[PDB]
Amino acid sequence: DKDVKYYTLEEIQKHKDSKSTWVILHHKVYDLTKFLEEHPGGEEVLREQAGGDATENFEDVGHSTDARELSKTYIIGELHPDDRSKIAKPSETL
Repeated sequence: DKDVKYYTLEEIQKHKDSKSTWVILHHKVYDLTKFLEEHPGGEEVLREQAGGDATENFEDVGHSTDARELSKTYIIGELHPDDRSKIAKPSETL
């Protein structure tokens, strides 16, 4: 009973205060404003992203016992297709 709600890039970037913010993860939006105070133990959560090539080290371990990735119960919607390079030309993609 849920529908993916796409959010423009201006709305995902406008949220840059310090706590209430979201994070992209392979074409997707993660409203993790509560994740900051939901699992106190992993620092890479909403932190590992200084490079800017691909969010792969967003989370490894530190949940229950062998959780693959908590990234799933904190998503709000997906990324608008108007920004996804797949309409006129590829440019970034090849």
